[PDB]
Amino acid sequence: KAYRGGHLTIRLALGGCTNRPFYRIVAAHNKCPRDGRFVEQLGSYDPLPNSHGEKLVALNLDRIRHWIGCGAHLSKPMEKLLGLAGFFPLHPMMITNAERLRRKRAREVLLASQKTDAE
Amino acid sequence: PMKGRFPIRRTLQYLSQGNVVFKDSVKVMTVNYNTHGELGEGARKFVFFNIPQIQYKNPWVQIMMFKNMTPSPFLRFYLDSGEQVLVDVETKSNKEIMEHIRKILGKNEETLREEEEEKKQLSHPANFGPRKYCLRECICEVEGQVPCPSLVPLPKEMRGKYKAALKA
Amino acid sequence: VRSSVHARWIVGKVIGTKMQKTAKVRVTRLVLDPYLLKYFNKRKTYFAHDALQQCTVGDIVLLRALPVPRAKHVKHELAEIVFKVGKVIDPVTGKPCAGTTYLESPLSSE
Amino acid sequence: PYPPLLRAMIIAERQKNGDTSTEEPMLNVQRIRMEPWDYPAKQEDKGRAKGTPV
Amino acid sequence: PISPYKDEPWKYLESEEYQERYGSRPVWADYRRNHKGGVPPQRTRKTCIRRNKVVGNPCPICRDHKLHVDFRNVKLLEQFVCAHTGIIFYAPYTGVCVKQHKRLTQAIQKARDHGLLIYHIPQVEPRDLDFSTSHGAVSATPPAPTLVSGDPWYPWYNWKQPPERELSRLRRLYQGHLQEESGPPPESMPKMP
Amino acid sequence: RKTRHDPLAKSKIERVNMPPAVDPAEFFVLMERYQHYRQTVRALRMEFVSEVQRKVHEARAGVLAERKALKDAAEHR
Amino acid sequence: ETKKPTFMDEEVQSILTKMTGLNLQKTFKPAIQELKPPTYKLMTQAQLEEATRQAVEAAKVRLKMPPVLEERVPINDVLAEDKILEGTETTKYVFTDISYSIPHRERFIVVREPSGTLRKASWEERDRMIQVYFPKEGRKILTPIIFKEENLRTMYSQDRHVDVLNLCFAQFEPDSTEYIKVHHKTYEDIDKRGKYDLLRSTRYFGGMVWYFVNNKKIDGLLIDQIQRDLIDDATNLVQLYHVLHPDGQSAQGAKDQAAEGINLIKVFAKTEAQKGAYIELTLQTYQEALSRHSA
Amino acid sequence: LTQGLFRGLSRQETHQQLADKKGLHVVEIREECGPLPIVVASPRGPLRKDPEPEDEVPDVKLDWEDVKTAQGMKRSVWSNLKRAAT
Amino acid sequence: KKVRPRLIAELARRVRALREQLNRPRDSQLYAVDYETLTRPFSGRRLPVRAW
Ligand code: FES
Ligand SMILES: [Zn+2]
Repeated sequence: KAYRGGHLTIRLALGGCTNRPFYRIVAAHNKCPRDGRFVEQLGSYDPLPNSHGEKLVALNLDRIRHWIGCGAHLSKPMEKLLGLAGFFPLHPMMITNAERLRRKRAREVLLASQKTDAE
Repeated sequence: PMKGRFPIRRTLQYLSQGNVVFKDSVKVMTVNYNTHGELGEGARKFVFFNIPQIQYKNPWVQIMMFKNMTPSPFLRFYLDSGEQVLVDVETKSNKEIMEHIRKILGKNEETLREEEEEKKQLSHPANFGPRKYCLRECICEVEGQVPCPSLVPLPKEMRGKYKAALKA
Repeated sequence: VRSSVHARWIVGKVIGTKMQKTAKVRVTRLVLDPYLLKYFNKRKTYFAHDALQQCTVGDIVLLRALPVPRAKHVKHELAEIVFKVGKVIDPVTGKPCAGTTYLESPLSSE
Repeated sequence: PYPPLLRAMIIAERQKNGDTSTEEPMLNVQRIRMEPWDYPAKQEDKGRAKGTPV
Repeated sequence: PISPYKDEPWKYLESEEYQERYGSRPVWADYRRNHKGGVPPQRTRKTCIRRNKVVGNPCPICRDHKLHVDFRNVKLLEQFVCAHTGIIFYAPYTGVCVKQHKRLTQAIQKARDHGLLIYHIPQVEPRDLDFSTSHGAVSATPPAPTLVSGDPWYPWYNWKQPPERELSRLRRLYQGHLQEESGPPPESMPKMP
Repeated sequence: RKTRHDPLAKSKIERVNMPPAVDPAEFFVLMERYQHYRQTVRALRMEFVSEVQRKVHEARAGVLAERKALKDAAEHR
Repeated sequence: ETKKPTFMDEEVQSILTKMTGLNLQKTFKPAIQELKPPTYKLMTQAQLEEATRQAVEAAKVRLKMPPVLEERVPINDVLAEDKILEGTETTKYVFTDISYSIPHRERFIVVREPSGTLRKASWEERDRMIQVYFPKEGRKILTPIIFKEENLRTMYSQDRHVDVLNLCFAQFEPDSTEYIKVHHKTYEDIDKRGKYDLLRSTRYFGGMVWYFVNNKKIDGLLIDQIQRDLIDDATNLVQLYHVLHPDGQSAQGAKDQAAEGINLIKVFAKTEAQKGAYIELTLQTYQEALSRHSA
Repeated sequence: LTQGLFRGLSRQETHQQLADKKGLHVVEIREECGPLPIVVASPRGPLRKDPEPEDEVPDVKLDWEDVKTAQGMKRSVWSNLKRAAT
Repeated sequence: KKVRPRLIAELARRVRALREQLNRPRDSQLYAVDYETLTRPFSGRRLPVRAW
């Protein structure tokens, strides 16, 4: 199904069942359905911690570098996975969301202390 | 029983026993043989036993036979470059003919081994998908990972039906 | 060397010469019968450009694909007459023959 | 610098090929000229609203 | 009823009562399913014991309450394994109900995991062709300069307070739709006391 | 989803999308992080593109490819 | 200067190969598996001897000794410490490079900790991730319970030591801590009960001999070989012992006395052997039976 | 059926009869025993020295049902059904 | 196998392209704005709030 324009993208295709998500990392045309036809499978991502308390992420780095070199784009969740792996730099919003979380918990710690002080 | 003499020829096992896999240059293989004569016996058995095996391994090569056109049997190969390879087969047995063409125009065991390896790269063991293409369909099949809810119900805390209930 | 024609080299039998500078050639290939696992001939017609009109009905010819088709059905050209009808030259000895018999003995020219 | 993992793989490849250099892998960003997002784009390659007056 | 062998089930197969009832043949030797036609259904009944009530033709396991499917009672488990191929007979072979066949399959696998039941263990080849551990993936990587000095990998990972003129420029650009200016974040992640 | 021929919903005729509020400090810091991040990722993309082109040229006119081509041509003769 | 031989030296491999033996009936014991109807051939006496020769070659491949490796050193290498990520996640990520054409000992497998540290995976995490994405037949992601001390003693009571070594070889890597621990516990149980015949004509006999010679405890195996009229093996065992312990009481005694053949067993029995008295008696009994056969 | 069964079963050639008729060893090959050659019968008389002729292609008649089953082309809902031990 | 020509498709395709060049709207029509409602009368679409 030739699309009008478009391009290849490395993104997450959702699998699994209800309440049990599992992602396949695929290179596919951006206009294709999320879970439909793809060009190549480049890895997988299990977001649920396993018995060892680990989130397993498989990355076919050789083929990921190939498809980026062929003009493939990256979805935002995929960019953050590569940042966590050390393959890319940390995404600007992973850094900013971390700072927001620090300011949020710095206010809660301050509110908690003010309440105990009043007590 | 199966019809005809030597019905073993009409089995997939026999047809796959051919060891001649032509190089990419071979495009046409003509066979000139005589129906009678003791010196053309090996060429007749070659047409009877081996031509099916050659065609099976080389489906895109044209094979055409010709009967009683010349005094002696011979093979002729037409290559993509325009070169023609004449092979005189009079007095040779059908096994010697197969070994001859394998040496001059067949792929060696090394070239065939490599091709088989490049095929195995198409079915990566780590990929998940239908059984037709992958070993495993979902990560839930891997021991230690969270199993499928269809077999082991998830804890109430990991279900949206009760996450929204508590939050709401 | 590239060409948009599928059949690059094919051998066939001339079955018609009624078109100008064009020979109608019957080409046969072995096709496996999936149920019987027996090979049967499957024939197809090709029009070949014959500039010199040297083809005779019944001779075996070698066809070469053209770079691009010169007509709706003319995608090949006569590259060589393998076996001239009734005038075969034994490729193994180079002598003329009539069926399975020599017209000139190979011992003539040693 | 390279990202942590890419750097480790570039260095591990050197040592596998016998290279004993201690120079740090470095990305060249001189050729990467970053234009401001408000830089005037090419108007020639821009579309135009089609006719459909309301 | 209450079986006196529930604690040591392997003793029943060694008693005289067992030898008189079964002899040297398997416990399922004399059982036959009742069904129409010559070809039986491809699944045995789901269970012979339904709400503490037994059906009319209970299977070889359910018809003798002293036979206990336990991973230690290996002599009983061996009767449901092919001695020549090591495969577990499918349920229609012996006639056991689906319930007991699952308990047999689990007990057989548990007995093999504990080494109580002998099964064929093949001789496999090594995973790797070379056993060298010199590659950087399993060895030390020369630490980067930032990691030695204790700096972030890239300088823009850290917060840098922007100049006052650039903040004035943004307060004019977004005048009327501003939030309160945030300062540098905490140096570490706080924690609830 | 709708097509361009489907009519606009009447309950959305007067909807006005108000832009979010801006934090000047975080807005400026985040703007600089995106520039540095995208400069580094573009430098990486250029290297991956050069690797893909190098491998294609190597398999076509490499020393090992042209050497194997002459060997096969010699064995044929 | 003078290096002591390794397990894979041609001289050592030749000695251990002869001591192992080659029994086609045991090496090719009928396996309990799904069966097919056998095939039959009509052979002359020459064709049968050739078929038996090929079987011996296929057996020498099946008896190929696995290399004895030293315990691998733990992995502790940090690639980056991104402190800005501290406290943003509660679970750690395990990233595995699944590029097909890479040796498993060269694959990068890293871990992003909740503290923000990017470190290389440990040996145990590596072998577990490799089994997840490149599943090897016979290996499990979770360690089987058969390798617990309580369950191994059950296997030893049934004289299933070779099964334990086949299970261990399929589950653990040769340089793994679990692999070496199980092999040594199996060798020690064989030495305590004199079950050396269980490993003969197997690929594990050489590894067992290598363990006894390095730990200086060949008295049990030496007695077992003399009682079985394997003096050619018992003499090679003492020679291999001197080669790996050149500056020893027995090695010097053999040089001073120029001992050869059975004399080596006597020199070893007096100097370094712990059960020297039981070796002289066992060796004396052998020479008697050999004299009766001579007379 | 009964009369035919007894005829076939009574007219079968044992391995010893095959060894005596051809003066050769009858060697058995089992996949569960690997390449180990197992001699099941040897001729009581002298043992031939000339090998049995190895015809490149045997001219034996095949049963289409056996060939069709070996090629996975045999489809039947009634074959290979689970049944009680017999 | 010879696809039947679709003449009405080609005809309509040229007529549409022609009418789009002879009836094309001008800048004074496309880019006019109502400064009270801040909408373009050509399409009735409002401008973004940050441009008001
Ligand atoms: S199939 Fe894997 S979660 Fe259901
Ligand atoms: Zn039951």
